[PDB]
Amino acid sequence: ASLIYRQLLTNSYSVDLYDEIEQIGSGKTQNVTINPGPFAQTRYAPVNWDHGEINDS
Amino acid sequence: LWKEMQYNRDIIIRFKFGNSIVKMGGLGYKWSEISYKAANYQYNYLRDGEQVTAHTTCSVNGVNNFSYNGGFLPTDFGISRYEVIKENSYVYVDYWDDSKAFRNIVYVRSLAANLNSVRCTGGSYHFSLPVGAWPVINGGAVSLHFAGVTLSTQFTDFVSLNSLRFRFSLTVDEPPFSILRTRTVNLYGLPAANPNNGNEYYEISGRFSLISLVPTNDDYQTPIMNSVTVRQDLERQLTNLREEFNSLSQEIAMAQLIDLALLPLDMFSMFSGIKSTIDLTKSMATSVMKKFRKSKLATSISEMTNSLSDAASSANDISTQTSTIGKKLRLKEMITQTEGMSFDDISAAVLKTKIDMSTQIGKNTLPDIVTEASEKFIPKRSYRILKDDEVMEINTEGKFFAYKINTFDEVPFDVNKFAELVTDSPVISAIIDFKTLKNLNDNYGITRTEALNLIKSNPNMLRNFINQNNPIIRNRIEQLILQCKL
Repeated sequence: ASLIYRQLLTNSYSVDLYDEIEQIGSGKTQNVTINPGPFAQTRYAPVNWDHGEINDS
Repeated sequence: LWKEMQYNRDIIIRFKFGNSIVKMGGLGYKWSEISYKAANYQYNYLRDGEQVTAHTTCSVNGVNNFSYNGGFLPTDFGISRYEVIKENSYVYVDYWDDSKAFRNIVYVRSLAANLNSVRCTGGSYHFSLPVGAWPVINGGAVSLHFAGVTLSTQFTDFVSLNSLRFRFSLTVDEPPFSILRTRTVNLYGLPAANPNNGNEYYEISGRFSLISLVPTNDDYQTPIMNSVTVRQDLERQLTNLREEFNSLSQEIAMAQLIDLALLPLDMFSMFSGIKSTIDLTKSMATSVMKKFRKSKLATSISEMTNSLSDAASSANDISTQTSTIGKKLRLKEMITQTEGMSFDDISAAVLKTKIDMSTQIGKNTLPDIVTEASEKFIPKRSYRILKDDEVMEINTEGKFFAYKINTFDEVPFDVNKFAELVTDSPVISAIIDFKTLKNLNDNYGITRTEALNLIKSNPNMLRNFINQNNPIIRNRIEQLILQCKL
């Protein structure tokens, strides 16, 4: 059971290796592509307000 | 020969995000990509009584790609892939300034900072709609929290500026990002539309430490403006550091080396305590292993085991067989744990006493040294097997003896009877080989107990004879130390 202390001290180099893991995995580019769901969006339209038809003569 | 110099400074880091936009065709309703882009920034600030000029560069990673697309109709609103930053995304801020510290940033022993967090909030973007109600991007915020400083470099137009890179984490904040006048509300996160909110600069303040390793060949005379950059540094010649390491054996001691050799040396015990830079203290151990794997000795281990496995299913005359099994015994010594004094113990002791009194100066070079010594140290060595008080001893050069334990007089050798026992009975490294042992017994007549101990290569008896100042053992171990010449 004392072997755990020896293993930790011996394998401590994996700490620096893990530091490299994380601090270059952050450097590497990742992009979680959140979707649009199966249900699709849509806006009304380009709508502009104006005065209606005028009865000229 | 390499002196620590602390350069800790309190700095103010000003930076701004970079925004790139690409329009999609039609009449001007859609958009193709809204994304973060690398952004430079210049400024000046007063600190410690002088105006220091600083140059920063912000970049983003881990970015999400939300979307929104009103359909294939040629006027319906949408943004095909509009980004945001949230939990996953990081932001780097490379920082540089004209102060003296950044000239001495080539070699570093340690480097870490303490910066105060900040809250970045998104601006208001009015998407360029030609007609109608005006869509409104607004809201969204994150918080930059510092996590870790590293080295980096701006590839600036005029030169490449060595610099410090600050990796800030993120934390989404209260204002729910929305696409108002549109179908996206109560998101959270900082989108790429207007990350700066019109602010001239986002600001951080903190203190960063640094321990540079400016060189020194004389105590009184320490430099400024480290200018031995890797343009000014070049590969030290292989034969040159071979000669240096060979010269280093001028000084090694006799008994202290054995005292060191009687330690269990592991990865941490050896490779710690090396006056090295940060970039090499990070992965020195793995660097050593990578070139240790491909060494001639290591591939010989691999060939031995693979040849035995293939054999498992395949089914001066004496000098050649003795030499081949001597190489095999050397391989077995390296792979297994022998209970003797184990020549590779002495090899590792010499290796540690050599490398401890050196320095890493921008190149690791423990690869090509550790792995090279592992194969070259003690070229001609000797092993022995005791049985029935008739110990058979073998030399890697091919020589062979077989002599009694109670009295050291040799006997005719028995090839193929030594080979049956060398496979299973434990091999004993012969650091006190037969010739020196015979000299010792003849001159300093020894007893049965210490005879057996020296045959077994017992550290207790070996150190007893060394501390007796026995000339025979002293000289023998001195030659042992002297073959360690790479």
